[PDB]
Parts: sequence; structure tokens; C-alpha cells
Amino acid sequence: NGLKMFLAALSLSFIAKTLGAIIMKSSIIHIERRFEISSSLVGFIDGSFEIGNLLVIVFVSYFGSKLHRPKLIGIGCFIMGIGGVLTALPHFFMGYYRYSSTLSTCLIMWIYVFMGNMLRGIGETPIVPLGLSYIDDFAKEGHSSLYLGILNAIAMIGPIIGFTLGSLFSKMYVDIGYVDLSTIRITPTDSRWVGAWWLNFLVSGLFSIISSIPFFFLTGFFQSFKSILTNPLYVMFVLLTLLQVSSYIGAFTYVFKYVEQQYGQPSSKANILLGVITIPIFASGMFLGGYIIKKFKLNTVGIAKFSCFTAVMSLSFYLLYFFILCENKSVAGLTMTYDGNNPVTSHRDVPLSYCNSDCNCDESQWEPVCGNNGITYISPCLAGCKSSSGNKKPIVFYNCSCLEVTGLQNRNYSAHLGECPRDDACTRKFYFFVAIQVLNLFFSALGGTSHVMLIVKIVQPELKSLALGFHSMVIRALGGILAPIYFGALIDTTCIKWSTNNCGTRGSCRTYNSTSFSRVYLGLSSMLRVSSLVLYIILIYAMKKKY
Ligand SMILES: *[C@@H]1O[C@H](CO)[C@@H](O[C@@H]2O[C@H](CO)[C@@H](O)[C@H](O)[C@H]2NC(C)=O)[C@H](O)[C@H]1NC(C)=O
Ligand SMILES: O=C1OC2(c3cc(Cl)c(O)cc3Oc3cc(O)c(Cl)cc32)c2ccccc21
Ligand SMILES: *[C@@H]1O[C@H](CO)[C@@H](O)[C@H](O)[C@H]1NC(C)=O
Repeated sequence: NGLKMFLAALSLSFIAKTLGAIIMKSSIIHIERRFEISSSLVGFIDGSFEIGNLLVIVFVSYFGSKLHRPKLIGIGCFIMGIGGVLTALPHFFMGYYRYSSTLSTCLIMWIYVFMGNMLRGIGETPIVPLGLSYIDDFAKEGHSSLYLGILNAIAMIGPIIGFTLGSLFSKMYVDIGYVDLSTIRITPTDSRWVGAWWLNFLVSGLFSIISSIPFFFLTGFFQSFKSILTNPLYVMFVLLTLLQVSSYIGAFTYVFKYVEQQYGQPSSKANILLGVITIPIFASGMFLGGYIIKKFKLNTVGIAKFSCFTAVMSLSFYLLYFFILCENKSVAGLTMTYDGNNPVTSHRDVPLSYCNSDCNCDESQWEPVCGNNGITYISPCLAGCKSSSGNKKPIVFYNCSCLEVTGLQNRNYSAHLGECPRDDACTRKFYFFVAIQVLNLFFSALGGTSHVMLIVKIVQPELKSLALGFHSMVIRALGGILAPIYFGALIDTTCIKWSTNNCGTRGSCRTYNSTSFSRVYLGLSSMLRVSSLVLYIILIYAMKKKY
């Protein structure tokens, strides 16, 4: 009952940590819009949490391992809360928020946010290295796995509360309470709407300050650091762990864009409902993964073989994506001739057609256009439609120049806005995609406890915190910040139309060749998986040869 009490407090701190993370990302757009700030400065401010975290994660790990640990964790949580409160003072010190079509037919105080994010990042560092090593040092024969599984399962209450109230706070006017809301002309659907972003940080800061009260009642550096980097098993494990986590990060970063470009679901069918059933599977997988290791009495090689088996069984489900793909969308003008007559070889420098010769409009324009013929037009002017239907339900343009078709003359040449959806087969395949995805997520969550349970076992009983700290540092550096950058750089090789911004020729992409997208995305993930898997198998051979 002395470890049980310490066990409760750490759960509260885990919840607070996750809440703070998801809060920060949720409030970034409003801050950019309220503060009148550049995009480079936004990329900078968002990166502060990393400058504070990566700078002191190793020193707190080593030097804090011989002081009072429960008190260090409480001090860290208090610093995190104080930093969370500091991010909301600009609102109280600045002033009031002063600021308060295109159919086109044929045409012939930021330092405060920075230094608060830095304080938060500096403050969360003592939770994982000093908490888990404390749990491992004082525990019975096999209960460390079960405890870590319960901990990782309980922590999912942070994202729930965050997503719940960050969406409720983003539908209030920013100056709520000081102004009377009856004279406000702006609505959440406008372009200048800023919500109450300062209210997201008060609740998180006070929660982090509250969750730290129970904790208050419960020359060698260099050789200790060199004695850890000459241990082969540790280096091999860290490497593969890195490869696998990089693969996961990239996949979860671009799955939502892949699903939209491949199958056609508009980020609301595939987004909201999915998570509601995707999170309990993760929680149950984590808890059961811990419970199995506890119940079956596994040693080091047993844990290694169990996690290798889970990795294999989760990689065998990943290679089924290559077999449920659809055909490529057809947009007249992009890859085919503007009159549908013939195919082309270059996405660039397609010539204008007879049906569209007279109507001189901006090619750079990208407005969804689809006629009853089934194909796609870049713009209502590029299709030749010289009529409208008013601001009613999407205005059906009519009597189109390039919508005319043989045998279609005896019909209604009228194109609705919005791309014509895919056939039924593509939906039927989307359902198989979702099923396989939840299966792979379950089988990859069943083995997430083994990393900590192995790093602790393959290292001297006194260098447990330093090892976990260096592991966390390397992973959060080379697999959380680099991972999205290279995947994104690689993916952009498959664009066929760019949104030419005022200065930058590439503001964003309109469409992407779906076949090459799937090729690059799934190939990178599969190659990384094999990479990490290989290292682990060899590692198992070395382990079995050692003991
Ligand atoms: C297709 O465009 C032609 C030429 O603009 C339209 O021709 C006339 O449009 C007005 C109003 O409908 C009237 O002069 C006649 O009803 C149309 N016929 C002609 C040639 O005089 C035509 O209406 C358009 N497509 C439709 C709706 O039939
Ligand atoms: O970023 C994430 O990576 C994984 C993930 C994270 C950990 Cl620690 C783990 O132990 C397993 C794991 O499994 C997957 C598998 C995937 O196919 C994708 Cl596409 C993301 C994640 C994940 C699961 C649930 C929410 C977010 C993530
Ligand atoms: C389109 O089809 C329906 C029925 O014929 C009606 O809207 C009208 O007669 C046709 N012409 C257009 C473009 O509205």
C-alpha cells in the first residue's frame, strides 16, 4: 500500500501531460490569427517545447536518480503548471479585438507563448525516467509489466477531455464577459473569427498544479555514459526501436490524406466516428499485453520473442493494403485532353481546346466541377458553362461548352459542384481498409509494453534512468521531428497541380496521382518495418547465445 499510493499520483500526472500536449496543438490557429504573426514565427513557437525537452532530459535522468524522486516529479509537475498559466497573460494585458461567390462562368507578446511552451517542455522531463525506474526498483516478481500496462491504459483520458472542451471553447467569442455578445457581427464560419484560446490554458495549468500536491507527502557522469554506449544489445535495441517508431509516426501522420486521395471520403466520414471506436481497442490491447507477460512468467528472451511475434503478425496485415486499391480519377485537362478525346503523357503544358478557346480565364483557378458525363473539369470556365442558378443549393451551371457529349446532346448539360463520387466498389474496398486498419492497430498495441521492460533488463541495475532518458531523447529527436519532414518531402513528388500562392509558387497541392502516392507511402512503411524486424531477430540470436 506504499507503492499503490505512488501508483495513483503518477496516473494523474500522465493524464495532465497528454492533456497539455493536445491542447497546445488545438489552439495554434487562433493564436496565429489573434496575434497578427508570420508563418515562420508560428513554426518557431510551435518548436519551443522541443528545445526545452531535448536539452535537459539526460541531466535530469542521471543527476536526479539519487535525490528524492517523488519530490522531483512533483516539482516538475508544478513547473509545468506554472508554465501553462503564463501562456494566457497576453489576453489580459492587450486590448480588445479591434478587427471584429467567385462562380465565374465563361469569361471572354509572442515571447510569452514561446517562453511558456519552453517552461512546459522543461517541466515534464522527470515523469517517465524517474517514475518507471522507481516502479521497477520497488515491486514484486512480475508486477512491473501489469502496472505499466494499467498506466498506459488510464492515460487515454487526457485526449478525451482535451478534444471535448477544446471544441467547446473554440465556439465562444474571444472577448467573452467583457463585451456584450449582442453587437457581434462575426460568426464561427467567418475568416476573422478568433475563439477563446486563452481559456484552454487556464484549465490545463490549474489541472497540472493540482495533480502535483500528493507527491509532496509520499566525473561519474562520463564513465556512466560511456559504460552504456559500449553495450551492444542496448545499441541494437535502440536502433530498431527507432526504425519502428519512425514508420508508425509517418503512417499515422499521412493516413488521413491517403484515405481522401485514394477512396474519396471527405475527412468527416473517415475521421470523427473512427476514433470513437479506435481508442478502446488500443487501451485493451495495451492492458492485455501487460497482463500476458505477467501471467505467463516470461524472462528476457521470452519477452523478446513475444514482441517479435507481435511485430511479425502486425507486418503480415500491412501487406494487404497493396491488394485493395482503386483506379485513378479522371480530370479532363490534367492528364487527358480538354475535350476528352485523347490521353496525354505530361501533366504540364497541356494545350487549350476548341471548345475552350474563346473563354479566356485563369488556369491557376481550381474550382470543383463535374458534369453528368462522369469526368472532371478544373473550372466552370474551363468547361464552358455559360449559365448559373443563383446562390441556392449548389448552382447547376448549364449549357456547357466542353460538357457536350455524343448521345448526351439529348439530355441536360448541367454540372453540379463537387467531384462526382467513386463507384460502389471503391466504398466496398474502403470498408476492408478500415477493418484491416483496426486489426493492425490492435496487434501493434499488444506489444507496446516490451520496450521499457527490456531496456530495464538488459542494463546494470543502477543505470536504469540514464538508459530510459537517452532512449527517450534519441526517439523524440530522430523519429518525431525528422519523420514527418522526410515522408512529406517524398510524397510531394506525386503532385500534378500546385496552388501558386502570391509569392511562393507552391502554396499547396490540389491533387495527387493516387497510384504513385500509394506506391511511395506503403513502400516506405514496409521497408522500415522489415528493417526493424531484421535487427530484432538477430538481437534474439545474440541474446540466446549470451544466457
Ligand atoms: C443553350 O444556350 C442557348 C444559346 O444561349 C440557349 O438558347 C435560347 O435561350 C433562351 C432562353 O432559353 C431562348 O432564346 C431560347 O429558349 C433558347 N433557344 C434559342 C436557341 O433561342 C438555350 O436556352 C440554352 N440551353 C437550353 C436551356 O435549352
Ligand atoms: O502515432 C502513433 O503510432 C501508433 C503506435 C504507437 C505506439 Cl507507442 C505503439 O506501441 C504502437 C503504435 O501502433 C501504430 C500502428 C499504426 O498502423 C499507426 Cl498508423 C500508428 C501507430 C499509434 C496508435 C494510436 C494512436 C497514435 C499512434
Ligand atoms: C434540366 O433538366 C430538368 C428537366 O428537363 C430541368 O432542369 C430543365 O428542363 C433542364 N434544363 C436545365 C439546364 O435546367
